[PDB]
Amino acid sequence: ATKAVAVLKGDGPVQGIINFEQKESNGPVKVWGSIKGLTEGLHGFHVHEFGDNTAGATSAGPHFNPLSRKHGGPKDEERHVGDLGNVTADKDGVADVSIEDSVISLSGDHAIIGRTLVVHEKADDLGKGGNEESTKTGNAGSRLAAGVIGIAQ
Amino acid sequence: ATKAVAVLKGDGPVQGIINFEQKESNGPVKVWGSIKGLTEGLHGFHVHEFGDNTAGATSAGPHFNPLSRKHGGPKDEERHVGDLGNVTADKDGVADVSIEDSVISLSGDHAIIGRTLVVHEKADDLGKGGNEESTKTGNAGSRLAAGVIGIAQ
Repeated sequence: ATKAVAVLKGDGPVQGIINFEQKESNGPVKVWGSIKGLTEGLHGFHVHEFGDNTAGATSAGPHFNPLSRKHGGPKDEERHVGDLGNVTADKDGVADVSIEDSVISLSGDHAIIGRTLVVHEKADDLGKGGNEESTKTGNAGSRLAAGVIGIAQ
Repeated sequence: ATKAVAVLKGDGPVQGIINFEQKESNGPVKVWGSIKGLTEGLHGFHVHEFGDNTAGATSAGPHFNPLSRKHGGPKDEERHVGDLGNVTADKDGVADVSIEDSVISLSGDHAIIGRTLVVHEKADDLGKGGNEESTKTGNAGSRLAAGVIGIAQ
């Protein structure tokens, strides 16, 4: 029933399109698409609380974390709602995404419609990097590309 | 209060930032901001049903019309939910937007959050254009700039 999409865009080579689908409001959200222009390896993949309020915004903005948990991996009970972990780019810089998440939703309090999907500069350390910043952002670094999550055809 | 924001982006010089605010969930939505890079005169200003599912999309898709009405002006009872009429650009090509609307909402089943705000090539004829396309789109023409309506800080 509920379907959504984010077009990932930035001031750079990184671009992609990520689809969200959730057949029942109690069910998982299937997340699939691909991102190109990435450096080989892992890149943080997070939902941030707000849409851009400026042209050519560089900041990622706060993580989507309505329950005020510490940053973790998507498998962890202790995590932000928006903690979707890492996408993996191949040697050509293409990252094909195919995950399922039961913490994000496309409806209700934890709805990510109207929020921002961001692929990050560096790998998300999943809260296990051993410093204060690890429990906030996973040390994923800067926003390479982002898109507001919108309703999809 | 519910707040939203759309960053209107295009290929040409047309760009803008439009804010939405709704003090009461059954009250009017305040729409304000500014658009620049426009030709002097009236430009169609509509909420469309879907967010882009492609990079560099040139088409504004279907109008957001969940109640299946005919196209009209914002003051008409016969209108789409997304029929916000026209904005007016001065001789410097800048349109100061200051609207209030009681058909659109930022919440509920027919919330515009996650939909696309689009500024169009030419004036909306408000359904009074004298052909079939008039009662569908108001003949406002191509999309000049667009943005997904996201949640605002």
